[PDB]
Amino acid sequence: QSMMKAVRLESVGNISVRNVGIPEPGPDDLLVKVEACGICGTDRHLLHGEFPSTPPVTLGHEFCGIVVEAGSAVRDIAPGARITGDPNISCGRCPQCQAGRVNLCRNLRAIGIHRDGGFAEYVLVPRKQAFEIPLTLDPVHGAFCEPLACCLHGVDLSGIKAGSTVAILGGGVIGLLTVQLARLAGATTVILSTRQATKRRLAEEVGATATVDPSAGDVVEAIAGPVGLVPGGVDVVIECAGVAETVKQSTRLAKAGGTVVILGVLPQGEKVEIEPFDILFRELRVLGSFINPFVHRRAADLVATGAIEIDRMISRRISLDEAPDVISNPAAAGEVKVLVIPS
Ligand SMILES: [Cl-]
Ligand SMILES: [Zn+2]
Repeated sequence: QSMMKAVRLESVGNISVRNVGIPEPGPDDLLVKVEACGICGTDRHLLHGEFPSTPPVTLGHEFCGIVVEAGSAVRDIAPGARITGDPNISCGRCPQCQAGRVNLCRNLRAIGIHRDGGFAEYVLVPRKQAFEIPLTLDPVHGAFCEPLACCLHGVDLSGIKAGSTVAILGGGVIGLLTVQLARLAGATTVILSTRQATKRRLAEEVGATATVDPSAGDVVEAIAGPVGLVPGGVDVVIECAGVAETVKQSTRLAKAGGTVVILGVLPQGEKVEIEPFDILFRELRVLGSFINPFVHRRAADLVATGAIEIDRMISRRISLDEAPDVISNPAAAGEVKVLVIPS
């Protein structure tokens, strides 16, 4: 019996590396030897039971790798191909799916959450979830397709286009990837707000036209105020931090007729005040953005053509053995994206 290492969430709070069997693909599965799998903030929430999962389960939903076996019914992608996985499996039979809102599937199952995922030497990927990418690519770049796709969906919803002005709240990987996508989509002012000096510097290396530090003063005044960067406000505000203060400020950062996108996850049940008078009289849009419907191929293409800076987003590369400790502890100060490299 051939074995592999895998980072298993045994039950809420209980995570460790175990030896498990190398899985055997069903007729429509690919078996993929993982080249890299990113750690997400969602993985820490999964560990602590703050998002639901189906333990015992191998975590990891931001992965790419080389196909080593194809199921009998797969004629399309052969061993040797590189793929990135879309972890989100929609059912195709519920009212959300039948209306094309596959991200809102009522029966959604996610690789790395309800099914064994990418923090392992090998992972099963149903054919429909596999997106081929070039073999000439850096082996780890494919791991960014999922987070890029989530950000690209948010940028699509925002209406960013040539000449837009944009404020991005939060200096995590989501904020930084959204800086890059804002510029690619045509925004000519892209401002990132974060208290972390290291993240402001990185934002400017990857396309931010300016950055602001919320410690130095009121961000609403610094951006949208009379002597701010963009007096009267920006076209588009994308809240990426999932923090109450910045969700609250987002509408006041937007110009009249502007758009706020809620891309960051604030804790369930937590409440924030809006002013309905202002939303109406300044004709604002407030839009939720959820995961990656119909954007994984575009994201994979952007990675394939080198349109996005990926290397600067990688703060650390770790082994499977190191993953449980990194996931069990809070994100480090200079952490952008940690990649788990199974070998
Ligand atoms: Cl962020
Ligand atoms: Zn469905």
